[PDB]
Amino acid sequence: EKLDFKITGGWIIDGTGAPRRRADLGVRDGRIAAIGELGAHPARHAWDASGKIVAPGFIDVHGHDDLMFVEKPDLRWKTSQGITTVVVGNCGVSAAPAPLPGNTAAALALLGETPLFADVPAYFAALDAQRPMINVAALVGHANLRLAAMRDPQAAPTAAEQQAMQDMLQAALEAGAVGFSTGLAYQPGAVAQAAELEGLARVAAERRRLHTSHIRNEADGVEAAVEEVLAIGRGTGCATVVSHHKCMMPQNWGRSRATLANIDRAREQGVEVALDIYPYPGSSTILIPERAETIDDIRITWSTPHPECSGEYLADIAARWGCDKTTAARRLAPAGAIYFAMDEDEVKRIFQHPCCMVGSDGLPNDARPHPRLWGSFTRVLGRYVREARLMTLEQAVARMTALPARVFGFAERGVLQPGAWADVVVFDPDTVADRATWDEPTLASVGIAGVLVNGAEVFPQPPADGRPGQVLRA
Ligand SMILES: CP(=O)(O)N[C@H](CCC(=O)O)C(=O)O
Ligand SMILES: [Zn+2]
Ligand SMILES: [Zn+2]
Repeated sequence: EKLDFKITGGWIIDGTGAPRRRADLGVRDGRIAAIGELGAHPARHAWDASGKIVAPGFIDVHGHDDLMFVEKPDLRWKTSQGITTVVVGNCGVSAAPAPLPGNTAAALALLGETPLFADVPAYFAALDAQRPMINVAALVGHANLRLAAMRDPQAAPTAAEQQAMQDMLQAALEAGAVGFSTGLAYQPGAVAQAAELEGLARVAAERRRLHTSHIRNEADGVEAAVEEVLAIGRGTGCATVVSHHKCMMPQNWGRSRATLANIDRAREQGVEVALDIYPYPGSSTILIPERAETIDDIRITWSTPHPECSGEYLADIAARWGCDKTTAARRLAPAGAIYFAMDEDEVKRIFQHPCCMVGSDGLPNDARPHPRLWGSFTRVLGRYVREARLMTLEQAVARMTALPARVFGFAERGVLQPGAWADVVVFDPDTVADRATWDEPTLASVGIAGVLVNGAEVFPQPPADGRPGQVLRA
């Protein structure tokens, strides 16, 4: 039978870590039909990958694009960097379930202004009706759970409220969620104690689902914070992921030696533990006034009362207004910012850990976003692999494909093998690179030649109508 698509003349890096090999790839009915010599095989569509690498589409394990499938459906910031699948609902905040009327959280604003969904089934129904550009897997946020179950989300939960959150989690998992996420460094999640988190972890563990976590503190208390979530995994057996692992502030640079060692002790004991990073020494989230006097070069990404301040340094704003930086930050609220507080050499060492995946952590709603939104994966390929030689291209591709699929349980994805879904990316290994900078954070990558999602082209030319992305129901 005629192939729907064929990619010939290139070198395949299938995600297994095996050395690249010269071979063609054929696609039929959304899946990889064959791999080998297809030069003379008839195909409806054909791509010449001569001089390029043909690999599995990249899986962004740390997305916050929950509401973008309806707000900004193009998802060009993903496809332009080779991403074919994204895991949303991270750091305790997700599209569903909806908070109780009146209950809110600063971190939720980062997802966008679209009213949140009632529950996971409602969210997935919306995605089924308006198919996403790329595949979407979803985690349920602990913040959402607390905001949906507690009339006072700043209190300790009653036995009934704890059970309510567990029941909501169970429902979400039955609906297809891949697990739940926590944002322990943010309200209301920070209020949670071990019993509350372990209770939710037991529900996920029972169904072989995940607990991805933005730990309690990533600065002075980073080691204890890692220990806290590892203790949960150890005691419940729940597969765990340490989100955007890092060490903030000069006095904490180098502590990854200790945190990674603890992570190793945990996985040696049988607990499934992984982590992810974005390739930059600056973080980005809501503007936190308490940081105004401890971190220099805080750059505003957005501000509701002062939208003219996006892209400006807090110090320059405060100087102009004639007030101290803390006062200026309070006047900018609600707002978001970028914090340059990590050691890039350490970021690289963390990425080298065998269980580290790539998570862009892009904030698509930001007026002047952190460039990781558009350049994370290509920065890894161009700067971490080609420029720094932190690992081979074959190893890096595995971290972006097969590893994520294994950690999140995505059957028939993350690898180029017959029968698997045809999520494919074709790129030039010598030119692939990010172009997004701190000043111009939305510049598209170079070196990405084409991207297929379930066998359909999404890059460089997006589909005219219905998009190829699928909801990855666990
Ligand atoms: C929305 P988020 O929780 O994924 N952003 C974190 C903030 C880390 C920090 O500065 O506390 C980051 O950029 O790593
Ligand atoms: Zn986070
Ligand atoms: Zn996040």
